[PDB]
Amino acid sequence: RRPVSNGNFQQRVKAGDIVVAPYTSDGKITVKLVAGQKDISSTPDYDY
Amino acid sequence: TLIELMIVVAIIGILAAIAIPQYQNYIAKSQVSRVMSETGSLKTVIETCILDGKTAANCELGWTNSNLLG
Repeated sequence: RRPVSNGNFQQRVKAGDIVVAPYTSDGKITVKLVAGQKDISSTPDYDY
Repeated sequence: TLIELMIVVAIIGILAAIAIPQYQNYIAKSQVSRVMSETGSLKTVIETCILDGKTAANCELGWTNSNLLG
């Protein structure tokens, strides 16, 4: 995160100041790599 | 005359009261022997499949819809 400590926020509120802050929440990034079941051959054949 | 009709009625009573042999046994023997051939004819395909090595679902039967529930 990048939380910005804004000093006496209440004081500047009394001053009537609009306030912004470059902020980040606790984000996350996940990568899953998933192997693939891939057919290649067959021979014993049966019907039912 | 009156005596003639009593003779006639007595004959009808005696005739229609004839003892009934148990026909129920003969039908069962016919039914059992008929199923005997129906089930016994499947021995050929069953024996061949077993010796061939096929599985239970791999053996095809020539069994058709039949009465007496097989």
